[PDB]
Amino acid sequence: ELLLDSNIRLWVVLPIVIITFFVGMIRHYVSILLQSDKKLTQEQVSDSQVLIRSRVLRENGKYIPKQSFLTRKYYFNNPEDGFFKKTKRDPTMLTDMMKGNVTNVLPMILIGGWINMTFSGFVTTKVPFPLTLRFKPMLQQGIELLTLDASWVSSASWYFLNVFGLRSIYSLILGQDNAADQSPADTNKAFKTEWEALELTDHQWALDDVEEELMAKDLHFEGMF
Amino acid sequence: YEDQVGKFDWRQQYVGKVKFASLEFSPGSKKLVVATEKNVIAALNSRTGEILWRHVDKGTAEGAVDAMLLHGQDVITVSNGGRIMRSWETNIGGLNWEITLDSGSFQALGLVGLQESVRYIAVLKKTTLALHHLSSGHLKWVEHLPESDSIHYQMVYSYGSGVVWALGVVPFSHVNIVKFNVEDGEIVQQVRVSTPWLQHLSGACGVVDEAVLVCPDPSSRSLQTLALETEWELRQIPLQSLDLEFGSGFQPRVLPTQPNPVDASRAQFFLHLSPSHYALLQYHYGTLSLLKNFPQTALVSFATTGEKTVAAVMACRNEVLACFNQTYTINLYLVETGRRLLDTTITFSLEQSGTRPERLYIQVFLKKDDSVGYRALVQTEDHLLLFLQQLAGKVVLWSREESLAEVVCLEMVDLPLTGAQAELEGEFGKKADGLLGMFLKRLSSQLILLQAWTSHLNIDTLARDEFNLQKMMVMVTASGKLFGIESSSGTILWKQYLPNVKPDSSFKLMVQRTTAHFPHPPQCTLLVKDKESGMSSLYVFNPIFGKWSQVAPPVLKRPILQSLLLPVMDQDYAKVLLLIDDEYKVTAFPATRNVLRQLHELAPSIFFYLVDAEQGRLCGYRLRKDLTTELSWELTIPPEVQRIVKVKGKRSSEHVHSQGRVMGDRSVLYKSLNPNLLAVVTESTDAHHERTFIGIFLIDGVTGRIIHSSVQKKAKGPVHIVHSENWVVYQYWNTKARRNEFTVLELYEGTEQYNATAFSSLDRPQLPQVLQQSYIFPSSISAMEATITERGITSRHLLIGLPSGAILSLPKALLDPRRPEIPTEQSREENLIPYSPDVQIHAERFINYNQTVSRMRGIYTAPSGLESTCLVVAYGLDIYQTRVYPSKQFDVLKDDYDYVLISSVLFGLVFATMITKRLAQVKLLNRAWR
Ligand SMILES: CCCCCCCC/C=C\CCCCCCCC(=O)OC[C@H](COP(=O)(O)OCC[N+](C)(C)C)OC(=O)CCCCCCC/C=C\CCCCCCCC
Ligand SMILES: *[C@@H]1O[C@H](CO)[C@@H](O[C@@H]2O[C@H](CO)[C@@H](O)[C@H](O)[C@H]2NC(C)=O)[C@H](O)[C@H]1NC(C)=O
Ligand SMILES: *[C@@H]1O[C@H](CO)[C@@H](O)[C@H](O)[C@H]1NC(C)=O
Repeated sequence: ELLLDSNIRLWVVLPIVIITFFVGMIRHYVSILLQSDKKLTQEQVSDSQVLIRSRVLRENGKYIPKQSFLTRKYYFNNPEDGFFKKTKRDPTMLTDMMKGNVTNVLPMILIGGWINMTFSGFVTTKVPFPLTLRFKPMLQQGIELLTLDASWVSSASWYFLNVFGLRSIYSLILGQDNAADQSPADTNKAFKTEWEALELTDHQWALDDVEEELMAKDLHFEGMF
Repeated sequence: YEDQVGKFDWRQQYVGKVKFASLEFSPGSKKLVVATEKNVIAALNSRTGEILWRHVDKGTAEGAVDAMLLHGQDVITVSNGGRIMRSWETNIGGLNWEITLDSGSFQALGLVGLQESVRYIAVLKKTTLALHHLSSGHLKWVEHLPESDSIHYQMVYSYGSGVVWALGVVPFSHVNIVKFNVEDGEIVQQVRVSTPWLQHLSGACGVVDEAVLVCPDPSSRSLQTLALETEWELRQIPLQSLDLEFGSGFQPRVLPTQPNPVDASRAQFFLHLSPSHYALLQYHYGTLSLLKNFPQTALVSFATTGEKTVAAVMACRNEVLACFNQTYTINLYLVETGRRLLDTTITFSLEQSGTRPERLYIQVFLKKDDSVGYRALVQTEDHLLLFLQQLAGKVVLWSREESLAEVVCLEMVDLPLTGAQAELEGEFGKKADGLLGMFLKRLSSQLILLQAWTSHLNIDTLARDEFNLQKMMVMVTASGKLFGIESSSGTILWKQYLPNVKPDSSFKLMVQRTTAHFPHPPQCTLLVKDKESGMSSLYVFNPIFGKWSQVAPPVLKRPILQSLLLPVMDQDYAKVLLLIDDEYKVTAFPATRNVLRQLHELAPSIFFYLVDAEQGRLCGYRLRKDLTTELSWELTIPPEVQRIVKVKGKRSSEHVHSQGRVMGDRSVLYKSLNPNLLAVVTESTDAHHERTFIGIFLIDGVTGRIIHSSVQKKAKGPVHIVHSENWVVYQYWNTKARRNEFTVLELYEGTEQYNATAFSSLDRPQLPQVLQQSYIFPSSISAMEATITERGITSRHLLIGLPSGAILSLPKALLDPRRPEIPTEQSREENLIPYSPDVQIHAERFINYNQTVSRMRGIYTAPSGLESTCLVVAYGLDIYQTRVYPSKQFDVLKDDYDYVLISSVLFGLVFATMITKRLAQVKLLNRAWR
């Protein structure tokens, strides 16, 4: 094998892991700090909630009798009722959203570049599987060796492996669906597509056969205590 | 380089055995001027023994110092058999005048005076005499002494009388004396006397008092005398009247003095009757008197403080020949009266055994109380300089080991395992059947280590470094001296002497057992062979402590020819060593029952090759079951047109990482790794500048097949060849264009390897193809050896040894023979530099910065630990040690690591994480409550 310097472990192996871990935590906390809810006026939230009600009705109107459902239909999509017909209406926001989208990966690549400069010229760890020789130019940046086994990796790619393999740990400790990783706008068209979709939808009163499917088996009663 | 001077490298400056010395100097000048057998003229600091200015010369006999004299502040030297005479300014450290002389063998050098001051030099050659000015060296006058075609002149005398005395002899016949005059040079006078018993003048005769010639005659046990001012016939005085006698089968000597050339010699003088015997005799107008007899005294010396002469006499405390405990006392005796000085006795002890002092030069001065205070430079028999000062404390001032000037062979032996790591090799290997025992011993070791850690709240303690970067060098010196030098600090740890070793003997040092076998001591074997007799002997010693091992080496009755270090090991992990005698029998060592069985079962796979350069023959012998050799193969390079000069084979202790090399094209080209490949390089016996040639044969070591038979035309030696894993590189001189040239031979097989499981020299029917390319090196060369790493991962570099003293680190990748003359897409894919016939010697590549190693003799490269550092020992006149990083030290933390930045970012970013967590919690709570 290779008699690697022990001091490479205490200052190039562990610090990379610590930096990656706490930079991920920093990124997640900065992401939650930056997020601010955009101000919404009454009309937009009102129409969003209205289409929410329409979609949930389309989903589970089976538990509602037929006359109530077709009255819903009359109210939603019918000339005479009027609803769904008489219901319609470098920039800072683009720069802000582009910067927010950029800040999810670019800080990782900048940290990688800084690590590649700072820790250039080492052999940090041996990747325990035989990587291909054609992968040499990116795993072993800063090394002039030629016959060195491809399984030996410099600092930058070791940090990259660390940042790829630590997202699951982030989900483990930080919380479910954390933001530390590496990876309606228009209502008129929404109104029209809801119109067409709920026109295409049908009715099936799920209570037409509940009694017969209930009469078949006795009612569970144990555990009353 | 990298401007880390003195962190790892160390250089020692060594002059040779001190042939001629000069101590007479001003008391405040504190200088010694010494010219050695290594052609070196140097100045040593009196106080501490260090080089002030050193001027090396040609290694051959064409620059050998033949006679030194000192006058005032400049030292005058003669070199190349009287061909050149130089004057060196001792203060500045440079020449004052260099004058060439005419032909004729130099015989004697002396000074002359006009009336009160010395101003000219009288130099005498076998056929003439010459006078030269001190100021500029301009020739004053040259006179051909009469009849000199038959006589041999041996001495020259002059003093304030303004005349020149010349003396010549013919062995066992008459002798002649000539009087010249300094003003003109014409022959003022000439006399002849009959000396039938005389043999030679310089060794035996002398001249004392007022030019009175004194030849000691052992035939009649007397002192023949000639009052050279007026007497024309020799007179005789027996020593019986003075109670003195000569030895048997020995040549007595006579030692006069001359405090300054202008004044006449002191009347008193020494007479060396017999070895370990001296007398002080005072001649006074036709009669002589014994002043003091010194029995059992080895060496005597003379000095002058300006007005009185002082004699130093050397003898041990009590004779036991030999001496009781190598404790020698030197005593001061006045020359005016043979009375011992008071409180001037010095006493010292030579560390070694069997070594006795050979040369003694003393320097005197006046103390505060007008007492003669003296210091003595004594050179022992084993080329060791001791400076002894009168005051009792530190009786030796500076002990200099000049013997290391000429080192023949050295090897690097790893240091013993440290105490903190010794137990890691003892607990292992138990292989207990039950897991409970293994757990018990593992936990016991864990508690031991925990206790050792919690407790943390010189050859005696020598220990291996963590990187194994600090070894100890066992050095062999043609003076027959063994040294152990720690490779990190350069200090000396143990010294040993081999009695009766001739200067021309051939050595061979082999590391039979290293230090990785802690229950067993490390053991090395040195194989010496006297050239004149032919008998060879084996000395086995521990390379760490230096004491001879109790394992008695076998007595090699017959002369031996070659030796082998078989990788097979005995039960005590000692590598088997084989010797082939003159009757072509084989002697093993340690040659135990187990070794004999092991090498008898493996007998047919051991081959010797002997290269007799005198007859131009190469022979290769098998190894039969019963330890006998048979003529397996034989080749003859005819000596009438070619003489073999180098037989460099590849080093046995190296490994090759990449068997093949990537050619691009998604294909691989396989190297021809033949481990039995000789690289015999021969010169053309025709020395003409236009017809000379240099041949190189890549002869196989087993089957005798000539893989390659290149012959370079129009070239002349010397040739310096390195043979490595695959390639060979031999530098040579090109007479047609007058420029040093390299020539790289790379051996390549086909696109597919013939056999991968094993390599056999009997199963290689495909001759490997050879790739050649010749480059221009813009300077000369003195020593080459490739840098070797343990696993061969690190790139290969050639350590070119220039005459200037630097050590160029030429990358082997530059010397690739596949560098195309016209770049193509294949070359760009492989990143091959276009072929450039010129190789640069850019000063930024030197592995040493200004520690030049004058007259470099060899470069030893040791694998060391790690993978990027190779230990380098350049040995020659100076000896220099360093480390080389051919791959910029890829596996070690950089010296310029920003600890104060990494720690700062860590502990200023953990706090940042805490602060931003608090901020996130506060913002989340505020957003929830709004
Ligand atoms: C040798 C290599 C092994 C690597 C170790 C990783 C695996 C070891 C894991 C877990 C063992 C700890 C068991 C303690 C119980 C914790 C969980 C629990 O039921 O208790 C509840 C509380 C609070 O619940 P929560 O919201 O915080 O959990 C997140 C909620 N969920 C999971 C839905 C997202 O738990 C708490 O006390 C808060 C603490 C939560 C657990 C902290 C452990 C994570 C810390 C470090 C992991 C790796 C970092 C360093 C490694 C670098 C090497 C590359
Ligand atoms: C050989 O080179 C070394 C390193 O450049 C020289 O040592 C320097 O000497 C000067 C003169 O006093 C100091 O100012 C420097 O600090 C020294 N360098 C270091 C790294 O300490 C050395 O003098 C040179 N040898 C000769 C004979 O010139
Ligand atoms: C012999 O000389 C050595 C010098 O190293 C000294 O140590 C030792 O005591 C001496 N022995 C005797 C008996 O004088």
